[PDB]
Amino acid sequence: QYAKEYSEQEKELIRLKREARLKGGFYVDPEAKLLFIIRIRGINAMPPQTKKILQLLRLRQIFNGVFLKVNKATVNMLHRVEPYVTYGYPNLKSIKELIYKRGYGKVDKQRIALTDNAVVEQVLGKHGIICIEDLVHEIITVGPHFKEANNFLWPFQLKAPLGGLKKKRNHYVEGGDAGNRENFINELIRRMN
Amino acid sequence: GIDLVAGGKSKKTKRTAPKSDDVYLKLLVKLYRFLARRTGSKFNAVILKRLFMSKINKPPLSLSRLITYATGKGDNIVVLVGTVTDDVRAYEVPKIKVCALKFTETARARIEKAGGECLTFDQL
Amino acid sequence: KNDQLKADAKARGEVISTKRQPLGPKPGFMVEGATLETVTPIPYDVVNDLKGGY
Amino acid sequence: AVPLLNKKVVKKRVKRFIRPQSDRRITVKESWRRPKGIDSRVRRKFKGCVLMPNIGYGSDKKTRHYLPNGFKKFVVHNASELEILMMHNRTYCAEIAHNVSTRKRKEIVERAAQLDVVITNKLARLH
Amino acid sequence: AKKTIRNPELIRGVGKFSRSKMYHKKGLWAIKKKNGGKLPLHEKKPVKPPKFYPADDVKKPLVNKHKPKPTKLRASITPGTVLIILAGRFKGKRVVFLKQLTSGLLLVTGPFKLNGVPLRRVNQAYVIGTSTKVDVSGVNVEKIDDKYFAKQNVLPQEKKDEQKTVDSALLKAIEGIPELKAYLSARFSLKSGMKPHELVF
Amino acid sequence: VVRPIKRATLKKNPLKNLNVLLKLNPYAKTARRMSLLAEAQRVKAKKEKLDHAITKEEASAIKGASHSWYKTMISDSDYAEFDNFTKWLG
RNA sequence: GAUGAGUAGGAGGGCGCGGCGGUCGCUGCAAAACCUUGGGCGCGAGCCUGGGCGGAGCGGCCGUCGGUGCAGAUCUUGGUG
RNA sequence: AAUUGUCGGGAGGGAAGCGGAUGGGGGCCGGCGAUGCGCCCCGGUCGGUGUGGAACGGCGAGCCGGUCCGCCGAUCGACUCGGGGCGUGGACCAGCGUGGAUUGGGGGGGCGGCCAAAGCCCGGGCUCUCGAUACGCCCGUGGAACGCCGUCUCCCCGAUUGUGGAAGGCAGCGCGCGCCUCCGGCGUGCUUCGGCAUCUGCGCGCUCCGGACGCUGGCCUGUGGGCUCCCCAUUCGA
Ligand SMILES: [K+]
Ligand SMILES: [K+]
Ligand SMILES: [K+]
Ligand SMILES: [K+]
Ligand SMILES: [K+]
Ligand SMILES: [K+]
Ligand SMILES: [K+]
Ligand SMILES: [K+]
Ligand SMILES: [Mg+2]
Ligand SMILES: [Mg+2]
Ligand SMILES: [Mg+2]
Ligand SMILES: [Mg+2]
Ligand SMILES: [Mg+2]
Ligand SMILES: [Mg+2]
Ligand SMILES: [Mg+2]
Ligand SMILES: [Mg+2]
Ligand SMILES: [Mg+2]
Ligand SMILES: [Mg+2]
Ligand SMILES: [Mg+2]
Ligand SMILES: [Mg+2]
Ligand SMILES: [Mg+2]
Ligand SMILES: [Mg+2]
Ligand SMILES: [Mg+2]
Ligand SMILES: [Mg+2]
Ligand SMILES: [Mg+2]
Ligand SMILES: [Mg+2]
Ligand SMILES: [Mg+2]
Ligand SMILES: [Mg+2]
Ligand SMILES: [Mg+2]
Ligand SMILES: [Mg+2]
Ligand SMILES: [Mg+2]
Ligand SMILES: [Mg+2]
Repeated sequence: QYAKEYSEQEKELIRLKREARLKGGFYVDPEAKLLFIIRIRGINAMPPQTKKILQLLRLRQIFNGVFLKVNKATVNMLHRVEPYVTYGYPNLKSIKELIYKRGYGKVDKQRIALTDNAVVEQVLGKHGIICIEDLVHEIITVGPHFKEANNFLWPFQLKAPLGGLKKKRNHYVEGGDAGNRENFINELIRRMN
Repeated sequence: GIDLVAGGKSKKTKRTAPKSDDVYLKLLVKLYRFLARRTGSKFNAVILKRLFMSKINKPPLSLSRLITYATGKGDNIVVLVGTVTDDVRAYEVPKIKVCALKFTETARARIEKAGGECLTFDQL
Repeated sequence: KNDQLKADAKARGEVISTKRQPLGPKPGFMVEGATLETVTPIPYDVVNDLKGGY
Repeated sequence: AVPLLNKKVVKKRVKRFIRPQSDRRITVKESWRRPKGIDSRVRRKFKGCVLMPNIGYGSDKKTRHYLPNGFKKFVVHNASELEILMMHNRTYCAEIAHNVSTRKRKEIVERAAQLDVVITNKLARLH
Repeated sequence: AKKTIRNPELIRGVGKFSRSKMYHKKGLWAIKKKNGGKLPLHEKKPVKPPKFYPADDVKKPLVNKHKPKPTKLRASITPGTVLIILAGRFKGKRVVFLKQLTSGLLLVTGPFKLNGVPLRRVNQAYVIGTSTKVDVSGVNVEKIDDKYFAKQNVLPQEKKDEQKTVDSALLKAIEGIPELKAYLSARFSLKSGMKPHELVF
Repeated sequence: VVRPIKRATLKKNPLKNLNVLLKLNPYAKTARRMSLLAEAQRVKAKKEKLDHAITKEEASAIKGASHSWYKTMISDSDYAEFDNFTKWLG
């Protein structure tokens, strides 16, 4: 069922954009509901405000990554640690690879590899999530139980990017690596996962 | 590097065992280590922890105060991780079943005279 | 308001949440086409580098 | 006797930890001492300096204290103490104490052969 | 019974047909009818005193489910292919590949008459397969196997005759191709400016 | 009253190990089979040179709308508000 | 399952020296000390052992005790460049 | 011990020493590295169910036992006992094979998005030139191939590595349990008509499946192997 839904949404967006084109208008795509945030600076010389915010985002180590729901409360927090992070909109492929390859569940405050669906059910079973595919669906669609499903995931321990970074000290708009890179976060996720 | 405090380790200290070398106390600790693990009873867990505690953390209980707290609870067994002392200010001692680490000589005599029983934690 | 909403939901056996939420992402929608005004950078003029000009 | 140990012994470091500047000064012995000086470059761990011993060098617990022959050493002072290793002859090897007479070493060596107990220094002071 | 596999594999471990399709092909529907509308249920398939007791309990290794597979044959190597030996006493000599033995080694012949290399086993990792092919249809080596090269010095006359019988059928094929006899009689070598990674074989 | 008497699994990459993936997502096998079969049909179809989903009138409207949209994309400003730079801007 | 910087400073677990109460031993078929390009163990304090010298004492373990651990003090005494 | 002589080894272009890594030359080490095991018969040696005694025991009067001695029956077994035959093989090092984990690199295929790419080619209409023989504009559900981005998927090569030693578990399949002409075909339900975890249970097996197994060679008192020891050299550090 989830696989069918993903394909339908992709084709649904294409149809709407074409429909607006035919009528001569514009179709504003829905704003991204999910973000993936990666820490690109180290833990040296941390101002107190940035240090606290990164802890609340569970980014305590460089190149650690986490998902984050989009709302004015979270976006404003993220705006205050802009030079220390890079983020964007993860596609379905990125979410699958992260959870399947580097997904670990927090069970009784312990980091447990998602080797079997029993691990997922042990914590998220009461919320209806019994398999890794259910966990993927909850994250991608930002379902009602996103908070529990996302918190259940231990922050992803990504590797140094294959191919390196351009300039961590400048914003992505200036040609650097910090800040919002929108759909280009996926390109970085491939090289870091 | 990892942004944690003391490498994420606990900085709290609690007693995981009695500081005493009393061989009998260690046998009681072994007995209640087994009971807490194999039963999951909250009572057993509390008893095990209090056996580790120091002297000042196991204050004595006077017989008079024991009688007041046992009023209307004759069927129940009184349990004290500590010493039970005698109180001359108490006149009437009802029959009561009391388990304690230690009973003073006068306290034991008064309880036994009144038809009560003094128990140890192995009998409990 | 929270009490009545829960009371109304209780009678119908539908568990809900009365919590507020911060502004979330907007949904997709279509905007009707209209005349487009072109914006371009303005050529520089030194005389205009002062309130009211020189 | 066939040693019971099967995991290979991995020594994280075979060189000893020599006290700093023991080469320079005769009175400064080689036995390790932690340098406490404020400016000590050894204490501050500047590269190209003497290394200090730390817990990271700890050997594998399964192969710790095992001799190259694959056994653990137990020092024996007479025949009676040798018999304690009868049921551990695949794990522990005996070593006769340095101060045992040659006459009493013959008894220990002969007894160890009957019990199949390995003796590390069985040729000591018999010539 | 069934003569061919019901479910061919698109890739290793994935069949061409789904479970629903296989149910029709397996005939479980037909079996259900013949057994009163129920799939038949079967049943599960139904010392000397020790002379010495060890003091330490014996430890047995855990089960490993991986089973070795037969050694693969390089695509460049086909029967009748000319191979170049890269190591050993016969390094550089060009031999004729006959077949691959059960052990995974390659059975090669000089032939002995041309270059003095007899029927020998050569590891595939120490040879290079060239593009030259010599017909070996008339060569019969069904009698040769791994045991033929097993130890138990004078070479018995029996093996010398066996070499000639196999060699004789191969000489005629070699003589057919011009300059092939001399090619097999000369060792391969690298000269100045010869780059192995650029050479075509 | 006692309750009845009571090792880490080497994590494997499901993106590479098929059996590991099927253990977590049994539907992955169906997706794999369909993709392989779908590709096989397309490869076969191209070799055989095997030969529309929109009405002819609809296709004409689509082309016109896209062409009109492209004209607006490349449209330029008249640069009339820059009266002092009319000659320079041409 | 997570995690590992550290002066001043605190604490824990250990190493070593000399007695005492016990216990288990060694020694003229060679104790202590000392010497060694012998060998080995411990992250380390240290420990075990081969050979030599020496010629009469010594050690392990439990507890307990102390005038109990040096590279420095223009340190003390002696000796020597 | 400082310090000194001598003999022997070695080094030295304005310090030496020291950390790390190898190498050369020394010195040292046989628990530095095995030679057994299983099954046969030849001989030798030493003991063997059922009833009698001796000294005891476990469980709690009574049941339930072993040890030692002797006597019958039974007729085998044991043997760091000696020979013969057959099978099997230890320590270390190296190569290869088949795979797991991690990882880098290379090659190909399918699909989707765009001005429902642009362009190019073909057909049609318009425009009619200075870098002179144009500049370009519009059309066609025309045609053959790209481009960028996204995604699905197949195959190949190398590198490092095997921690664990209780489980044939989990997961996905195959062959039987019904017939056919056997790359496939034959029955319900659903279907986008391609298909579908709708029927898909049991038994026995297989596999990318709860962490490496297999084969071969070399060598085993040697000019061999190993080394944390000694001297020295060299690159880096200091
Ligand atoms: K003593
Ligand atoms: K010594
Ligand atoms: K003492
Ligand atoms: K000298
Ligand atoms: K592609
Ligand atoms: K490998
Ligand atoms: K050897
Ligand atoms: K050097
Ligand atoms: Mg900085
Ligand atoms: Mg990390
Ligand atoms: Mg690179
Ligand atoms: Mg850079
Ligand atoms: Mg800065
Ligand atoms: Mg760390
Ligand atoms: Mg700290
Ligand atoms: Mg060491
Ligand atoms: Mg300082
Ligand atoms: Mg000595
Ligand atoms: Mg620290
Ligand atoms: Mg002492
Ligand atoms: Mg010396
Ligand atoms: Mg001592
Ligand atoms: Mg004193
Ligand atoms: Mg003092
Ligand atoms: Mg001094
Ligand atoms: Mg000092
Ligand atoms: Mg002085
Ligand atoms: Mg002086
Ligand atoms: Mg002088
Ligand atoms: Mg001297
Ligand atoms: Mg395309
Ligand atoms: Mg292992």
